[PDB]
Amino acid sequence: TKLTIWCSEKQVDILQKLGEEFKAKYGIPVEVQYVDFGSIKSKFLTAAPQGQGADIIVGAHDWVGELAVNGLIEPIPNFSDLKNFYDTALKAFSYGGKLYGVPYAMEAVALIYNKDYVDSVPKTMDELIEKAKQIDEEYGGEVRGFIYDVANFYFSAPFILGYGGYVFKETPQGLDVTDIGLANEGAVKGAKLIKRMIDEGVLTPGDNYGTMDSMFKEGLAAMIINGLWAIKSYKDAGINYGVAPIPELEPGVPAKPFVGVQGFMINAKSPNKVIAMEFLTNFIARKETMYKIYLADPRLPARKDVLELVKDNPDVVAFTQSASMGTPMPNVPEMAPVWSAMGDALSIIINGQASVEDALKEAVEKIKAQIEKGSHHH
Ligand SMILES: OC[C@H]1O[C@H](O[C@H]2[C@H](O)[C@@H](O)[C@@H](O[C@H]3[C@H](O)[C@@H](O)[C@@H](O[C@H]4[C@H](O)[C@@H](O)[C@@H](O)O[C@@H]4CO)O[C@@H]3CO)O[C@@H]2CO)[C@H](O)[C@@H](O)[C@@H]1O
Repeated sequence: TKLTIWCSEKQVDILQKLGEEFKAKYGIPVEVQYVDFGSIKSKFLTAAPQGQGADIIVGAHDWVGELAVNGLIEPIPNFSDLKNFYDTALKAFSYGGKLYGVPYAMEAVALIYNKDYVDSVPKTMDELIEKAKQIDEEYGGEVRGFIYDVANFYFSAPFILGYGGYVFKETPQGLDVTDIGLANEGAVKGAKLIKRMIDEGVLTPGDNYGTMDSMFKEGLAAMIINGLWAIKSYKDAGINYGVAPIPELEPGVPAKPFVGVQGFMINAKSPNKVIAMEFLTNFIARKETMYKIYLADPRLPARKDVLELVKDNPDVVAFTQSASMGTPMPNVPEMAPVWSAMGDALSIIINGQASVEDALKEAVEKIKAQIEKGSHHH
């Protein structure tokens, strides 16, 4: 009789502290295990059917459909505190008419900049590119003017979607997963802006999340694209940072980031589901508990009465502005192959191995082929 939780490095300390509180009040020990974020879903897909998955996992709402149709996460029954959560957060964790998690936070990326190098936020992507090149020259390559995880579709989406790409078409009958918008004229235009930044040398093909995040924390990157999950580490590193929406792609044409929702899901195969349900609906979901989570992991709260406490914080203001321009990630099982296909296309594009139009058409054909083959069933 023990509850086990898998989560990323950002939640481990606070969830272990809250787990000791739950042990004091209910008598049940809680063990929190770090698992790298990019492996949680894959490890759970192989472990849970074997009886070796955690009771509770913490992660992003795009996973919900794939996990639900494979029978691996438990629906959450209605409970009266749900009226206090934002509908956008509850819809993101809903699939097939059922709620499949308790959300704790919403998030989007934004432009994060180091005020020691950036005095005026660029208003357009053209101005950002010019400012990055000036920094690159001024400090002789010791400081990067602009860097981000370029070949990760999650981080490059604001440019693709902003110009009119889309993942699946919205219809009155739901998402049409045969109508994929990732190689339309808008997607091409957004992918060409990415290529232009490579060609002009402000990004490189080797740029990745770890080097971005490390360089910013060391004071050697002026401008990055990242989310609220990183800001505490940058405050703790003593960086004098600011946050703004991603600059418009052209005048009057905004970037359009994904919106994500982070949340708690229960393993349907757990022998401890009954206690896991109490933990989530009668302890984690409470206003006081959700505010403690915010203090340790300061993303946008999913409960309105907690957001109300922190709504004046300038980081909350800026990231709310970014998220307001965004679109929630789809959560249908068919999202699963999209990330790999688009990551491969972006790698090809930035390495000059194919034209933008060709690389995106190949990506869409590969996604269609995976959907047709039922790759999302395990
Ligand atoms: O096939 C490639 C990979 O595809 C899938 O990964 C997706 C995720 O499912 C998406 O949710 C998204 O991931 C974002 C994530 O939403 C966002 O929060 C952020 O993640 C933070 C994390 O919240 C934080 O706690 C800490 O751990 O830092 C993470 C950032 O390093 O950024 C993620 C993007 O990197 O997009 C990815 C695709 O990149 C699939 O689940 C994977 O298993 C698969 O490998």
